Amino acid sequence: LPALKLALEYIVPAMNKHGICVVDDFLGKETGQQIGDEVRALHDTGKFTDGQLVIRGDKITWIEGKEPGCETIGLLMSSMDDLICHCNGKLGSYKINGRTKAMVACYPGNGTGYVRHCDNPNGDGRCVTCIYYLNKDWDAKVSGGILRIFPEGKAQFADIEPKFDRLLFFWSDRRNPHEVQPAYATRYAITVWYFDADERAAAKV
Amino acid sequence: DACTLLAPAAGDTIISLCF
Ligand SMILES: O=C(O)CNC(=O)C(=O)O
Ligand SMILES: [Mn+2]
Repeated sequence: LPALKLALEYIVPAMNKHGICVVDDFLGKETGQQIGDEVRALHDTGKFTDGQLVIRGDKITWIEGKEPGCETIGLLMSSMDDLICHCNGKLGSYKINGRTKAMVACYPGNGTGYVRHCDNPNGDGRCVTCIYYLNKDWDAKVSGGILRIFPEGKAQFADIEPKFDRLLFFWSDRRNPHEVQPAYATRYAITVWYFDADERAAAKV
Repeated sequence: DACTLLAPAAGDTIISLCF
């Protein structure tokens, strides 16, 4: 899959038309596994704390990608960034000029999850959500942990399985209310949000 | 509107991007 062509050819039309975009097998088996190993490596540290709101049953940690031993995570973020900036101007009307750090989040199992919410209800500047799923051979039927999105204007449901090496894009605003149904198995994911310049200016005001 | 105000903390810093 040509990196920069995938954007204009799939992610851009998919996101504009339907509002959600999924890219399976983004990097490959060995890459994804190196990411997972680095993540669980971080998981043994014990530096994970409870997730925060602007209910949610995950423990997370922020990664900038510049940390030693997180080289592969940084590689991922560099890819996502290259894609975004390459898209810039084409995604809806957005002009993306920033992003958050990476949120490495873990659901312990035990049925905890994230109640129905919206990532940017108040217009804080976040216009796109990216989530990288690295959970290998995840059996949703028994493991739950499904991401259910309720698209605005569409009658159908959007059910995302946290499959390993899966990349997820969607509008962060009120167009995509989502929830993480109870997870009965360890559920790891890496997130990052992308900021629109103008809306970002509005939030300061 | 099926939204809720229970948004994930956007975090602490923002990273410059593209320009
Ligand atoms: O990890 C997922 O599938 C969904 N997570 C969230 O909606 C969040 O962290 O705010
Ligand atoms: Mn969310």
